[PDB]
Order: sequence, then C-alpha cells, then structure tokens
Amino acid sequence: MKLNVDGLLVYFPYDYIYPEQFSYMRELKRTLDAKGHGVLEMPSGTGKTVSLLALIMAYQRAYPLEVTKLIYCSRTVPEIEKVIEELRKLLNFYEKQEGEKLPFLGLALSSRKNLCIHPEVTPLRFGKDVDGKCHSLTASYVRAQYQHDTSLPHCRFYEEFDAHGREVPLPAGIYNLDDLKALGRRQGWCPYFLARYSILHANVVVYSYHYLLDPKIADLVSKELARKAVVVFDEAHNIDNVCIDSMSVNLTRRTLDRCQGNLETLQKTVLRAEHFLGFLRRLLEYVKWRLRVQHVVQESPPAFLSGLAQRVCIQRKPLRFCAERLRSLLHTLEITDLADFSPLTLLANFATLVSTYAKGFTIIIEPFDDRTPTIANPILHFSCMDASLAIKPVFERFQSVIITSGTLSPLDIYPKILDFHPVTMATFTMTLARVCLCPMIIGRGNDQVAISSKFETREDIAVIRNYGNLLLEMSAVVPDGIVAFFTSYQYMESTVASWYEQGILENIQRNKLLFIETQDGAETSVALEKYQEACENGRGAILLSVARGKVSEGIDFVHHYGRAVIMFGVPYVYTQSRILKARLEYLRDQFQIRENDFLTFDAMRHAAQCVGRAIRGKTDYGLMVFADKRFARGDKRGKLPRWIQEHLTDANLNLTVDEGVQVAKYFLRQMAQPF
Amino acid sequence: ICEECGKEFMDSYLMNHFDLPTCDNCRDADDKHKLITKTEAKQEYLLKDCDLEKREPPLKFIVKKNPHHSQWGDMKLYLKLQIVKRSLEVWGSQEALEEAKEVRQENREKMKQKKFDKKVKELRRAVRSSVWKR
Amino acid sequence: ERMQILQNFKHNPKINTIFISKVGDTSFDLPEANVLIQISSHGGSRRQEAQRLGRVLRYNAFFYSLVSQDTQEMAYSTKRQRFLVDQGYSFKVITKLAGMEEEDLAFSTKEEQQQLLQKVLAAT
DNA sequence: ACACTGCGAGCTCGAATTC
DNA sequence: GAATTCGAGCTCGCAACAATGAGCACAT
Ligand code: SF4
Ligand SMILES: [Zn+2]
Repeated sequence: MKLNVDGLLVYFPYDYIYPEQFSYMRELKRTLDAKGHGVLEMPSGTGKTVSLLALIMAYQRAYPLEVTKLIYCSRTVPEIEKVIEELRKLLNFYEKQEGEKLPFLGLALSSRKNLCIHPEVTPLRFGKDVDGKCHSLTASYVRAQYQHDTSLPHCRFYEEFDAHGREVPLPAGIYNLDDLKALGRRQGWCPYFLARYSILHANVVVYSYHYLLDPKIADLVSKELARKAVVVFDEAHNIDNVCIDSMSVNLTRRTLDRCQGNLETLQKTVLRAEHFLGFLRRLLEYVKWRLRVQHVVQESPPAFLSGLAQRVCIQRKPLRFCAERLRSLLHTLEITDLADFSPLTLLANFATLVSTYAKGFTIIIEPFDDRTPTIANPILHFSCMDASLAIKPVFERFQSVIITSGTLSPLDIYPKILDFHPVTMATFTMTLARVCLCPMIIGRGNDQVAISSKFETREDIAVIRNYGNLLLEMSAVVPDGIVAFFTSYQYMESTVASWYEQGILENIQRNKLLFIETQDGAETSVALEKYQEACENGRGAILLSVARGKVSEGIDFVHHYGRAVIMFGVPYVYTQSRILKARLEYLRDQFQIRENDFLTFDAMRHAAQCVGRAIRGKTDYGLMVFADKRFARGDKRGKLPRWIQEHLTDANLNLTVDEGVQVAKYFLRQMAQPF
Repeated sequence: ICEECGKEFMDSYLMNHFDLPTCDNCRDADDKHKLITKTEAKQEYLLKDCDLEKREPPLKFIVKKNPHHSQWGDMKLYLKLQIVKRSLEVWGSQEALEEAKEVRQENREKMKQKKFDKKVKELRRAVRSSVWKR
Repeated sequence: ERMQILQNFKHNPKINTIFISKVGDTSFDLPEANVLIQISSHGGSRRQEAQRLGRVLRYNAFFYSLVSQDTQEMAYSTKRQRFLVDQGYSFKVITKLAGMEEEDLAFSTKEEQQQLLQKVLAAT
C-alpha cells in the first residue's frame, strides 16, 4: 500500500484507510514542513496511533536532516507498550515490502520498577522504595570500594553494563519494556541504564509525560537528546493538570513533624555543613510558625519571602541553592537509603520554588479544615496557577510539538492557557457506516420536573426519584452493561441509599446487577472483574462510579461493556476551594478567560472523555445519555467535541425520561442488525 | 512608544487592554477616557452585540468581578473612547445617534399604551359576544 | 412544544392522533402517518390535497376527506380531486359509515347540539 | 461600578378567496 | 383592485443570567 500525501510516499500498513484519516496525515505534514506546533483533535485511540506513526517515520526518510528523532509522550505504561506494538506492525510491514534491514531502533522508557532484573530489589511494591535500594547498591560511594572487587554488596548487572555497554549500541529491532529486560537478561546488562544510554541514539522514543514536562527530571534524561525532533503529546487533555502538579508542592503538619526527625538523624551523623543544619532548623520553625496560626485563609506569593527574612533573617540567595546542597550533603554523608529523607527533600524542593518561581504562584495557608468549623488540621498549599511555566522549555527546545487527543473541547483554549501559537489547530470527525453513537440529553423528568444536579436541587426527592426512574427504565432496554458516572462519592452514597429506602433500587436489581466502584483498589478490581463477567453471561450489570475517578480514565469500555454511558450531572470540580478560587483570579487578569468559561471547559473535557470511552473500534456502537438539564445550554453542549456533537440533534436535546427510552430502544434495535 | 507624550517604556495601564496608543502617565481618568460597562454601552450608545466583536477591527474587553454578586459571574468593561469611536463609525455622525434614539424612546411609550388597548379589545370581546348571540 | 408534540406522535404507542392546522402544507418532518382525516381545508387548492397526500405515501395507507354535503364544500372537494384523478387515484364516496350510530359518539341529543350553534353564531 | 439565552411584538410576504 | 385569514421567516427589543468534592508515575 503506497499512499501519497501531498509530497510524500507514505507506506501504510493497511489496505483501506478512512477518508478523514488521509486529512490527518495531510494536516500533520503541514506542521512538520512549517517547523511549528499543532493542536489536532482526532477521535480514536488506535488508527490515530498508526497514522501518526506512518507519516512521521516515513517523513524522516525523505527529509532526514529536518527531523531526526520522534518523541512520543503517552500517558502511562499500558499505552507505552501499546504504541511500540503498533510500531513493529509498521516495521515488519516494511520488512516484507522492501525485503531489507534498517538502522532503525525504537525504545520505551519507564521507572526502575518496570526495568529490573536484580531479585532482592524487584518485588518491592512502592516506587520510592525501589529507587532507594537500587541507590544502596549503585551509589558512587558503594562502587568506591568495588574498585577492590570485594564481597561487599553491589549490583551485578550495573557493574557488567558500563564495561561492555558503551562500545556497541543496540542495532535494530524495536524494543518493548519486556524486550529490554529479555535483552538485559541473556546479556547480563541493566535494562534501565541501557535504555537511558541508548535514548540519545534512537529514532522513535516512547516514554511518559514526566520525562519531558517535569523540570527536575527533564534536565537529567532529555537534556541533550535532540534539538531538531518531533514531540507528540498523545491523549493530551490534562496537560494543564500535569504542568500544575509538577510545580506544586504540599506541606502539612504530618510532613514537617517528620522533618524534625530527619534533622535529628542528621545531627547524630555530623558528630560521627553545620551552618546548613542551622539553616534548615531556622526554616523549619518558620513554616511551623506559619502553620501555627488559626485565622483566615491568606495568600502571599512573594511576601512569604519577605517575612521569612524578618523573624528568621534568611534571604533568597542561599535559599536558591537549598535543594542543591541537601543533595550534596547526603552524598558526602554516605547514607544507605534516601526514601527516608523524603519529607526533607520535599521541604528542600519547597525552599527552591519560593525563591525562584514567583510570577503566577501562590501560598494558600488553610488552618480552617474543610467542611468543619473548628478542627485542628492546618495545611499550606504552594499552588501553581500558570500551566505554561512547565512547557516553556518544551515549546522552545524542540522543533515541532503536537498536542493530540480525542476530546480537545474548544481548540482555542489550549493556545490561550499554554503560551504558544500553533500553525494548524485543526479538528476531525470519524467516518461511519451507520450512526455508531446516539447522544441524547435527557432533561426534565417524567412529570415535567427539572433533573439537574445543582447544589440546591440535590436534597429534594423530586430529582432523586427522577434519577432512579431513569436508571430503572434504561436498564430494561439496554443489553449488557451500563456505566453510570456520578459527580462525586458523597452524591453516590446519598442517592443509592435513598433509592433503597424507596422502592426503586429493588426494581433495578431485578434487571441488572449493580457494582459500586469504591475508592480502595481492592474492592474496585473485584467489582470490575465481576462486572465484565456479568456482561458476558446472561444478566448484565451496572457499574455506577464517579466521573473524577480511577475507572473513568483508565478502563476502556469496548463493545458490549457499557452500551450506555449515563452522566448523572455535569462533573464539576468543587467550585469553592481556595486553590481554584485563586487560579481563576489569575485566569481573569491574564488571558482574559471568564471564570465561568473555565469551569465548564474543565467539566466538558471530563464528561466527554468518559463518554468517549464507550466507542473504540469499527463495529462498536454505544448509547450515551447526558442526564442533566444544564447540558442543553449553548455554552455547554457547544464545548463537547465535533465527533459527538454532529449527532446531537435538536430533537434529542430536552427529552424526558420516558421519551429518552424510545430513542434508545429504537437505536439499539437498529444497530443490532448486520450491515 | 506612547502616542501622546512620546515616552519609551515596557507597558502601562492601557495598550495591553484597549489597544489605546498612550502611556499610563497621562492617565486623565476624567480628562481622556473612562471604563464603561458592556451593558451601559449597549443600552446607551445603542450598540448591538455584533458591533463590539465583529466590526473590524474588534475591540476587546476587561473581565472583573460583579460588584453586588461576588460569586455569580463577571462584568465586562469596554473603553469609553473606543465606544464613541465605534458609535461615530456605525451610526453616521454624532447627531444621527440621538435622532434614532427619539424614535425608540417613543416606541416603549407606544407599547405601553397599546398593551392597555389590546386588553380593552380582548376583555370586552368575551362580554359582547354573550350579548350579541340570541 | 411543536417539536415534542410531533415527537410524542412518532415514538410513542399511546398518543395516536394529532390536529395540525395549515402547517403541514410543505415538505415538513411529519413522521410517516397511516391515515389522514382531512377536514375543511382551503378553497380550491389542488396543490394542497397533493401535499396532504404526501404525508400518507411516505390497503396499506388511506386518507379521508370530510365534506358537509349540500353546501359549498361539495363544489370545492371536486376541484381538489381534479389533480389527483389525473394521476390515477380514485376517490370513493362513503355516504354512510360502517355503523356510526352504535358507538358512544358525541352530539347525540338535540340539547347538546343547540349549544354548539350558539357558540358558532356568537363569533360574527 | 450588571447582567446569557428564549420569546413574542412588528414587518412584509404568499395562497386562495371575498367584497 | 383592495382587502381577509393564516401561515411564513427576519429583526430585534426584553427580561435577567449562575459554579459544590477526595489520593501512586517519574529523577540522585
Ligand atoms: S541497577 Fe539495574 S538491576 Fe540494579 S536495581 Fe537498577 S535496574 Fe535493577
Ligand atoms: Zn503619554
């Protein structure tokens, strides 16, 4: 299959392509020749992954001096392994079509707990534990006596790596994480340091977000890799929530009381440098003095640094090198583990963030515990407001960076928050042989009562009955699986336990089993494996869950799991938290974003992410109701993207509960029949 | 570069807001221009919704907190020099503004009297029809 | 409520009739009717009774045309079949229906019929 | 230093017939 | 030739808008 986009000869690994998928390769080539960014919305997960890889890998053959390396930041380790398996399928197609071999290697990067051979350290569960026991065997003072080569502890694989792993590189043959461990097994090398060494000489590199947008990581691993590359941020809805949490720390009473134990253990070891311990003891009793107050919430992002020089007299010139010398002090102290000093590194990371980064930051000290009048639980948040302060290296260092997901809801918000100027900013819609989706907005109830989940319209039983009368009448006409996302956990409890006291939850269990998705991961995976079992045998099930949850982002509901997806209200965040109430005051002055146009943007990208989870494939069909009155408004249904908005007609816009069934009952009957 | 005093600077009150070519040091709150609300401009200069955002070039606005709501929404603020430059551009001259304001202020006095006239025709229709039949 | 009365007519097996008035004289979205009891339309519009017929063909389906005989509507209802008999359609005449007097029909007595004339003549 | 979206007024037509 | 009846669509003034929750991948 020789497929010709506007100037290039793209070798596609399939036979039939979709008519919109040609324009996705056409609009992505328009970015790469212009050497600029791009915000492309493209619905599916696969197909998008194999058409983005068919173009760029074929682009670096015809213009091998303009692009050299493709970086592919995916969300987490399951989609890291999925992209590489879509690359062998493209490489082996090129192996059959051309009959030759190539100088083409593709890697995959992850943590040390995903690339590990050493048996005494690999079953360690927590990720901060495997980083310490590796460092107990790979530190430069542990190898200092290993120049003698004694029977003193070490890593067998790491000392066998740097003696033979620099002369010869990896030849070819795209590597998964399991292939790098298998190559590390039969050769005896470390997989983690082989992948990090060979990341400088590769052509496709697939890691997570945090190697590139996390500032205390990206200068160590992705520093000198490529100046003319292509970065792809796949499934990049929450870039804003990633660049905020990477530059935001959190301090409480439990953290600072553990830092006194770290300074206690540092006092016993110096007697066995002294100005730096009195430096940290000065800083620790100030932040404890600042949490000592029981007063109103207050914010002072550079004025914290002025009052830190009054009672304590510590300036910002030694405070900038606070986290540097603490990394140097533990090196000269020759300590065994470094996970035990994790509260003190968090205080050292807090000290180097107030000193340097103060333009769009805040320090929100909240002695007032949430929802309770007087309970002694203070906490100060060092919250970042500006999501463009972690991509200013990435938008500058690389040549062209593409932000692609399936549900970028307005495309003109992402270049407003993130300070950059794209060159295409395009959207697409999937082609279909049927109507593969039937979105509806089930508004008012069966007795003409409004259904919305406001804050005043939650206690009254004229709405809780109309949610129970909806899930009852959809569980009798939908086969094999209904996913019901609620807005929170305290609203899922106060509705299910108020359906049970009425005669509504008795009649839902006659039709389908119901499996509540709880917060702890042990009960959830039990209730999820029985859900996928109940959809496969006769009964069918209802997985009622929370929209800002684990199941809403991770688990993909392929066909006959979740034929319907029911949104029980607009999934807003808590719109009166003092952190969110301060970020929106930064989004009003800077970028002139309205305060109400961001709460709905944040909600219509989490209500369109979990609804868009119901359809992944060719023959997948799926109902998707929106059970709130407020979804019908123009500033809300105009947000949700163009591939679920081009089937939302004006008839399915204020359907009542009984009228929404006969749209669903006619839709599933029509889809059940062959082509 | 200011366009009134010719002083060189980085930024100021305006020219990050209303695109007005002046420095902050003239400032003349009540001697060059003031902040007017979107509702005030819309009901005072008789500007529609499709003149503050689509007549080229589009003039932008400033979002602030609604003063007597404090938790509800916003309050757009346009510039009074940008409005009187736009109202003099959309509605002929200065005098053509007010002459089309007289026909609208009598129209709301026109609807006030005819709604007290259509009720006389409607309510007496039900009482005349009972007498007219036999 | 034009959009939901029309949607309660199609996807609901309970609401069965609907009383339009001069709206469906074009290519609207009237959802596949099966009978059409046309009562007292415009004067001699043979365009109209070929657009009322357009709802029916969208016996299988069959539409009626109520005429008050020995009045001016008898001359009108032959002007409007003048286009449909030139296409092949045959208009039967039902002088007496199949047992109209036996069910519970309205306006049985003359007392309830005297009140309707006083409602009509009071318009003027 | 207030204010989004629906929703009825005028305005001006068309179709066919009275006046 | 000049009304009516009842429909149509296009402008456009008018009145008043809103926004409530909970946790593991990634560097020495
Ligand atoms: S040095 Fe190699 S073998 Fe040792 S813990 Fe790290 S990755 Fe595992
Ligand atoms: Zn000046």
